[PDB]
Amino acid sequence: MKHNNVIPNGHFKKHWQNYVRTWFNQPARKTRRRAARQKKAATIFPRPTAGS
Amino acid sequence: IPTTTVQSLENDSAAVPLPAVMKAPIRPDVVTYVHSNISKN
Amino acid sequence: MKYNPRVSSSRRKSRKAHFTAPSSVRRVLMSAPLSSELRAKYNVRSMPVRKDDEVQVVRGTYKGREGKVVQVYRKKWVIHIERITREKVNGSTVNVGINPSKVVVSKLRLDKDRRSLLDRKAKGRAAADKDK
Amino acid sequence: GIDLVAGGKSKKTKRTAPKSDDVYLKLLVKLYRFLARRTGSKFNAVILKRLFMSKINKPPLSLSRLITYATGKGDNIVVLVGTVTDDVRAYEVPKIKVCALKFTETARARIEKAGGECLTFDQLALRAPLGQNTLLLRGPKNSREAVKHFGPAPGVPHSHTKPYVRAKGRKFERARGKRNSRGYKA
Amino acid sequence: TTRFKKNRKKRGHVSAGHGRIGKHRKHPGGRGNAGGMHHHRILFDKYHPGYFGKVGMRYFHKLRNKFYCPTVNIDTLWSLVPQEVKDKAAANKGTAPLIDVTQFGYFKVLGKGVLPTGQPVVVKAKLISKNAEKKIKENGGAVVLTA
Amino acid sequence: IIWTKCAYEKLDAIYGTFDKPSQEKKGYLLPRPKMVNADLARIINSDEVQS
Amino acid sequence: GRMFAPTQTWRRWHRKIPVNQKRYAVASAIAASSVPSLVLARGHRIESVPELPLVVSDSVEGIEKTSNAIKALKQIGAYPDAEKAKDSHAIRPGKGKMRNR
Amino acid sequence: TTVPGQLVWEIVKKNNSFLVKEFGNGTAGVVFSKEPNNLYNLHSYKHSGLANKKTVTIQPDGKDKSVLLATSKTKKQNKPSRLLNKSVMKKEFSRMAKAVTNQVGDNYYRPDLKKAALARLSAVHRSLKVTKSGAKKRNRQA
Amino acid sequence: AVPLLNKKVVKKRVKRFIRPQSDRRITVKESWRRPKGIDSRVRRKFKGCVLMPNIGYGSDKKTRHYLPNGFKKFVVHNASELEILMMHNRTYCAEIAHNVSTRKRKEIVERAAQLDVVITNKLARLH
RNA sequence: ACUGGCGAGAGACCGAUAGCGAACAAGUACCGCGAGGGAAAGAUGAAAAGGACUUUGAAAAGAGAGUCAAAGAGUGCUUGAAAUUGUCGGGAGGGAAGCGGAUGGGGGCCGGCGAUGCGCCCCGGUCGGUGUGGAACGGCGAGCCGGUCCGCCGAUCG
RNA sequence: CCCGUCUUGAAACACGGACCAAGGAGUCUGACAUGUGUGCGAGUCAACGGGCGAGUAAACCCGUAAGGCGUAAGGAAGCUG
RNA sequence: GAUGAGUAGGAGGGCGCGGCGGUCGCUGCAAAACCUUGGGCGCGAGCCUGGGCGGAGCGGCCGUCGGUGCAGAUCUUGGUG
RNA sequence: AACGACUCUCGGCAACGGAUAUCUCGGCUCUCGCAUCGAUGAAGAACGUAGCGAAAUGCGAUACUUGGUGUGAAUUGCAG
Ligand SMILES: [K+]
Ligand SMILES: [K+]
Ligand SMILES: [K+]
Ligand SMILES: [K+]
Ligand SMILES: [K+]
Ligand SMILES: [K+]
Ligand SMILES: [K+]
Ligand SMILES: [K+]
Ligand SMILES: [K+]
Ligand SMILES: [K+]
Ligand SMILES: [K+]
Ligand SMILES: [K+]
Ligand SMILES: [K+]
Ligand SMILES: [K+]
Ligand SMILES: [K+]
Ligand SMILES: [K+]
Ligand SMILES: [K+]
Ligand SMILES: [K+]
Ligand SMILES: [K+]
Ligand SMILES: [Mg+2]
Ligand SMILES: [Mg+2]
Ligand SMILES: [Mg+2]
Ligand SMILES: [Mg+2]
Ligand SMILES: [Mg+2]
Ligand SMILES: [Mg+2]
Ligand SMILES: [Mg+2]
Ligand SMILES: [Mg+2]
Ligand SMILES: [Mg+2]
Ligand SMILES: [Mg+2]
Ligand SMILES: [Mg+2]
Ligand SMILES: [Mg+2]
Ligand SMILES: [Mg+2]
Ligand SMILES: [Mg+2]
Ligand SMILES: [Mg+2]
Ligand SMILES: [Mg+2]
Ligand SMILES: [Mg+2]
Ligand SMILES: [Mg+2]
Ligand SMILES: [Mg+2]
Ligand SMILES: [Mg+2]
Ligand SMILES: [Mg+2]
Ligand SMILES: [Mg+2]
Ligand SMILES: [Mg+2]
Ligand SMILES: [Mg+2]
Ligand SMILES: [Mg+2]
Ligand SMILES: [Mg+2]
Ligand SMILES: [Mg+2]
Ligand SMILES: [Mg+2]
Ligand SMILES: [Mg+2]
Ligand SMILES: [Mg+2]
Ligand SMILES: [Mg+2]
Ligand SMILES: [Mg+2]
Ligand SMILES: [Mg+2]
Ligand SMILES: [Mg+2]
Ligand SMILES: [Mg+2]
Ligand SMILES: [Mg+2]
Ligand SMILES: [Mg+2]
Ligand SMILES: [Mg+2]
Ligand SMILES: [Mg+2]
Ligand SMILES: [Mg+2]
Repeated sequence: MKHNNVIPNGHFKKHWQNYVRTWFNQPARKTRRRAARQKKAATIFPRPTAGS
Repeated sequence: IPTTTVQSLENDSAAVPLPAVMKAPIRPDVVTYVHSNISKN
Repeated sequence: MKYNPRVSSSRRKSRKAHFTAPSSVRRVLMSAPLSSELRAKYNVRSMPVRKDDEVQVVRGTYKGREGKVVQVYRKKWVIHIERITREKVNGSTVNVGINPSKVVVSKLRLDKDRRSLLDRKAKGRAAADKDK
Repeated sequence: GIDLVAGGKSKKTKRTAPKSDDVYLKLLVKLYRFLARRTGSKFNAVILKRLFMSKINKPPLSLSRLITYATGKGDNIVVLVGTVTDDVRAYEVPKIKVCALKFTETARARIEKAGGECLTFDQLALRAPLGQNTLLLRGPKNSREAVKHFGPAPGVPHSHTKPYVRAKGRKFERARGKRNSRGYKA
Repeated sequence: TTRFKKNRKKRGHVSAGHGRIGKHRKHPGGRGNAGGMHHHRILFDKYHPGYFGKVGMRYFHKLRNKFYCPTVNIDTLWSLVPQEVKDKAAANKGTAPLIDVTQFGYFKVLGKGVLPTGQPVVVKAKLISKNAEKKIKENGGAVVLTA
Repeated sequence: IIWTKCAYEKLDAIYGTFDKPSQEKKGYLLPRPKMVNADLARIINSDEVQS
Repeated sequence: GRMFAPTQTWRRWHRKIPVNQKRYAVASAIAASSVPSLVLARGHRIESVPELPLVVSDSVEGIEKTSNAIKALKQIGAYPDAEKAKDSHAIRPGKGKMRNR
Repeated sequence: TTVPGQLVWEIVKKNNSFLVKEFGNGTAGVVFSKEPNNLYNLHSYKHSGLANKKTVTIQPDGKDKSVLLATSKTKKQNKPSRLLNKSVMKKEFSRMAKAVTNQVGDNYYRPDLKKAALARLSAVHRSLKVTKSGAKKRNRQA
Repeated sequence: AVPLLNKKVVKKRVKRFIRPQSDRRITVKESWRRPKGIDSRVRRKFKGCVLMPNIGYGSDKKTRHYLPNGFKKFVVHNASELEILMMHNRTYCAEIAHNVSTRKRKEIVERAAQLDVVITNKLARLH
C-alpha cells in the first residue's frame, strides 16, 4: 500500500472464480423469451397478449 | 437549394433536395474509434 | 449462403462426413454426369455409377478412353473400367482407379429400379425447372 | 568538457501542437499558425497556444458568466477557446457576438433567439484578423473535483484538502484524527 | 492493449523496471490494509485522518426512503416552468404561475439565488426554508404547503 | 452507396437537420464542426486577412 | 505444463460506446459517401457513375431475379465496382483459411 | 471533391487506396501516390489528385502515340463520369507543349503545376517514341 | 538515366556491428543486442572491445539510402507499380520483387526500358 | 440453474513439446502389494505404378536396370535447420583460441564495375503546317475568353 | 582477462553456464486515482428488459415520476440549509 | 546558434512475430520454409535482392488486436559432443 | 621445419538429428435442443465369438450377427 489512494475494499478473498456468472447467453435468452411469448399469443388467441 | 438527380432505370419528379446529413462533419478520428470498439461486440 | 439451421458450414464437419460416409451414402457421392445424348433423352443430368454401365473418361491421362465399368470400389472412391490398365514393374496388369466425377456415362445399365429412378429425377426437372 | 546542465538543453515541456486528431482543429491550427507568423499580433499568438491545450485546460464557460463579463461591451466580440454552456440561472440574455470552439444546443438556441450570433474561429479571422475589439475570456480552470484533492495532504495542519473516501457518513473518516474526542483533530 | 504496455518496452532489460537491489517480491509490506497502525501509520494519518475509531449512534435497519427529501433552490425554480408558460407569465401581471415542485420530484425549496425580476410566483411544496419563503414573498408571490 | 428514392427521402426524417431534430431519434441533432468553412485558401487569401 | 496467465472466458470482450457517439460516426460515414474523392480513395471504381450521391428509381425494389439485378447495376454504372469484388475472390492467407474463413 | 480540398487532404493523407509506402516509417520510408491525376505521383497536397478541384492528367491515350490531356471540371465535382475534360492530342511535341501551357497556366487553372505538366508531357511523349521503335540510346552520359 | 545525386557518399563505418561473444557461442546470433550486464566491458566501452552503435555514425542525410549506382531503390511487383517512377527516373531505381515470375519480369523489364527506369536486378531468373 | 448424458450450431481459440493426459489398438503400454501413477507415438505418391530382370555376395546388401512429373518421394518414406561426424579442397600452428582496430598478401565477387552522347549544317525519306467551315467540350461568370479533333483554302516552313 | 548475477568492490581461489533446437516469465479481472483522446453538457448514461433485426450472439430503436453519478452543505443526532 | 558520460529508473520514436476489419498485389513460366565465400541499404532493431533447394501457398500498406521477440533460471522436452 | 601425420580453421559434398514451413476425420471455448439407467437384473467386470484376427470396434452358443423395413448391386487385404 502506497501513495494517496482510496482505501481498497475488494471482496476477492474467497474462491470467487468458481462463482462468476457470465452473460454470453443474454442474446439467446432474449430469443427464447420472445419465442415463448409468440407461442403463448397463439395459444390464447384471440385473448389479448398483455394478459389479465 | 441543392438537389440530387434521380437515375431512372430502363422500362420505368426527377430531383430530390440534398438531405442535411450529407453536409455533416467528416471525422475520421471519431469513425475509427467507434468502428474498432463496436466490431468487438 | 445457407439458411438451414440443421446444415453446417464447418470445413471440419464436412470432411468428416464425407470420409466416414457409409457405403449407401458413398453411392450417391460417387455420381457421374450423363452424356449430352442421354441428358436430352432422359432429361437427367447426373446418375450414380453402376457396375455394368459404360462410361467415357473426359479428364486425366486416360482422357478419351471408353469402356465398361467392371468394379465400383466404394472404399477407395474410384471405379475400374475395362481395358483402362497399366503394367507393373513385373509386367502384370492392374486396373487404374478413376473418380466417377471425371467420366461421362455413355450407356446405362437399365433395370426395373434404374428406370424408376430416372422417372423421379426427370419428374422434378420437368416441373420445378420448366413449369416454374 | 563544458560546465552546463544537461548540455545546455531545455528540460521544460510545452505543447507545440494539439494532441487531438480532429481534422477541423488541425485546420484551425494551420489557420492561426499563419496569422500569428504573418501579423505578430499578441492575440493571434495566445489563440494559437490555447488551441493546443487539453480538455481540462479548455474549461467551459457558462452563459450567465459570459453575460456578466460582456456587460457594457456589446460592440466587442467575445472569444472563448472552449465550450459555451447554457445556464438556467440566467433569465435575460442580451444580443451578443460570441466566438467559441463549441456551443451546447441550449446555449446556441438562447443566443440566437436573443438576436446574437454564434461564430467559429474561422469566421472570427474574417471579422477580427488581429483580434480587434475582442473580449478574450477563459473558463474556470480549477473548478473541478480533482483539484479539491490537490495541495497539502488532508491530515496536515491548516489543510482543507478533500480526502479520498468511498462513501460519506459517520463511519468514513470521522474518527481519530478528525476530532479532539478521538486522539486529536489534525 | 498489449502493444502499448510498457512491459514490452522493457523486454531485454533484465529487471523489468523493478530494480536489481529491491527486486519485485510478493508482499514485502503485507497484504491489503495490513499494518495500518504499525508500519503504514504515517500513510493513514497523512492521507486518511479519521480512519480508525467509532463515532455517533447506530441505527438498526435504517431505510433510506423515510429520509427522501430532494431539494430545489430559488434560482432553479423558474427553469421548471415550460417555455410556453413563461411567455404567459410576462403577458399578464395580474395572475401568477403556480409552480408545484412536487410534480417535478422535489420536496423542499431552498433559498439560493434570486427569482426573475418583477415576476410573482406561487410555490407549492412540502417544505421550505425561511430565506426561500422571504424571497418569494418580497417578489410578490406566496407559498402553499402540501403533502 | 446506391440509394433508392424512398430511402434517400427518409434521411432528413431519420437524422433530422441542423435546425430541427430527428423524428425517429428522439431529441437528436446533427453535430456541428469546429470550423464552418474548411477552405483555408479562402480565409487566408481573403481581403480581410491579407490587409 | 500450464500456460502463464491462462485465458479466461470472463475477459471483457464487449464495448459500449455512448449512443450519441455511434450516431456521430454514422453521420460522418454517410456524409463521406457523397464525396467522390473519398469514395475513390477507399478503392471503389466509380469512374462511370453518373453522379454522387447515386439515387435510383424505386422500381429497383421490385427486382426479383439476380439476372435483372445485375442489369440494373450496369444501367446506373455500378457494375464495374461489383465486377471488381468478384474478380478479387481468393483464399484467405494464413491460419484463417482453416478457421471457417 | 464536394467538400473543401483542404479538408479532404486531412482525411486521405494518412491512408487511401492510391498511397504506396515502402520500407516502413523510419528514415528508409518512401511514399508515392498513384492516382491517375497526380502529375509527379507525389503524396503531397500540391500534387494530390484527390484533394484538389483543379487537377491535370497527362497519360498515353489508346494508340498512335496519342497523349490525353484531361482537366477536372470545376462545376462537375459531383459527377465522376463527366468530371474530366479530355483532349486527345496527336501532333508534334511543340504543338502539344503549347496546348498544355494554354490549358494549365494561361487560363490560371493550375499555374503551380505548369512545370510538372510540361515535364509529365515530356516524359509521356518520349516513352511513346521508344515504344514505337525501341531503345536506341542508354542515356547514361553526363 | 543520369543520376541526379552529385555529392560523394561518405560511409562513416562499413563494418557491421556484431553482437558481443556471438563468435564464442553458436546460440548467440550476430544481430546486434545492447549488452545490459553490470560488469559488461563492452557496455562500459573499454578500449580493445566490441564497438556499440550510436547516433554519431549516422550517414549524411543528402546521401542516405543511396545505392552505389547513385539512385534510391523502390521495389516493384508489376508493370503498373513501375510506372510510378516515370517522373523520378533520375532519383529512384526499380528492383523487381524476389517472388515475381520470370514471365512477368520480362514485361517489367521491357516497360522499364521504354520509361528509362533503371532496374537493379534485370537479369534475374531469365536463363 | 446446468464443466454430466444424448443431439445440434458456432469461433478474431490450439495447430502434433501446441490443443484434453489421449488427433494414432489412451486411460492404452508400462510402474506400484495397494490406494494410485500414467507415457511416447500424425504426413510416400494423383495413382503402389511398393522397384521385373542381369550380375556379385552365405546373407543383409551393393552395382546396373526398371516405375514415376520426381526416387534429389523407396513402406517411421513431404519439406529436412542446428549441435555433432566423415571426406575432398584452401590455409594456419615454439605452453590456448577467439575478439576490436589498421593495412597487406591470396581468393571470391561486382559491367547501373565505366561513358560514347550532344549541338549546328545538307542529302534523301517520312510526318504535320494562316484564314474560313463543322464535331464534341472547357476557363471566367447573359456575355467574354480558349484548346482538342475532322475538313477546305492560303502559306509554303517545321 | 568470461559472460550472466548479488555486491562498497568480480577475470576472481564467489555462484549459474559442456553444446544445439524448440518451449520459457508484469498477464486477465474488480475497485479507485491522475493524465490524455472523444461525445454530450446541468446534465449524463440503451446498462435489467422490451421492440426488432444482417433469415439475424452484430447493428438499429425505446427511460413513460426507473435507476446510478452529478446538481448542497453542515451535524452523532433531533434538525437547519 | 548551442550542445553530446551514464547503473537503478522514467519516457519518446522505431524494428520484428501471429490474427482480425479494409485496401494494393504476388504465385506451378514455381508460394512458404530452408541453404549460400552472391550483392546492397539502415547508427541499429532489421530490410531488399542474386543463386540454390523445395512443390503450394504468400506478401505490402492503413487501422485494430495478442498466449508477440531469450544466452542464462543446478530452467522444460528432445537431440548431440 | 619441405612432404606427410596431428590439431584448429574456411568451403563443397555426404552423414547425424527432426527444427522450420505447409497441413489436420483431434482439442478447446461459447450457444442451442432434448429428459431417456436399474430386481422386466443397471453401470461395471469376466469369458467366449469370424474361412483366414492379436488389438480396437461389434456381438452372445442364433455370438464382427438373426428378423422386419428402407435403399437398389456390392464386400474387398486374400480366398471362396
Ligand atoms: K450465463
Ligand atoms: K518501475
Ligand atoms: K502429453
Ligand atoms: K520429395
Ligand atoms: K566439411
Ligand atoms: K548472484
Ligand atoms: K557472494
Ligand atoms: K562460475
Ligand atoms: K493516486
Ligand atoms: K437522471
Ligand atoms: K424504456
Ligand atoms: K454535533
Ligand atoms: K492483406
Ligand atoms: K540471401
Ligand atoms: K497487424
Ligand atoms: K582441412
Ligand atoms: K509445423
Ligand atoms: K444380466
Ligand atoms: K438389419
Ligand atoms: Mg484464497
Ligand atoms: Mg563536447
Ligand atoms: Mg545527462
Ligand atoms: Mg475513549
Ligand atoms: Mg495540530
Ligand atoms: Mg537501464
Ligand atoms: Mg533481479
Ligand atoms: Mg520494495
Ligand atoms: Mg502486488
Ligand atoms: Mg506463415
Ligand atoms: Mg553498414
Ligand atoms: Mg560495477
Ligand atoms: Mg529466391
Ligand atoms: Mg447439457
Ligand atoms: Mg499432446
Ligand atoms: Mg508448432
Ligand atoms: Mg504434396
Ligand atoms: Mg524427407
Ligand atoms: Mg552442420
Ligand atoms: Mg562481501
Ligand atoms: Mg562479473
Ligand atoms: Mg583470489
Ligand atoms: Mg548463492
Ligand atoms: Mg557448473
Ligand atoms: Mg524460441
Ligand atoms: Mg478522464
Ligand atoms: Mg429518478
Ligand atoms: Mg440546529
Ligand atoms: Mg547521453
Ligand atoms: Mg507477418
Ligand atoms: Mg557458412
Ligand atoms: Mg514485413
Ligand atoms: Mg493466439
Ligand atoms: Mg509468452
Ligand atoms: Mg536457448
Ligand atoms: Mg539475460
Ligand atoms: Mg542446464
Ligand atoms: Mg537434458
Ligand atoms: Mg556422451
Ligand atoms: Mg466391428
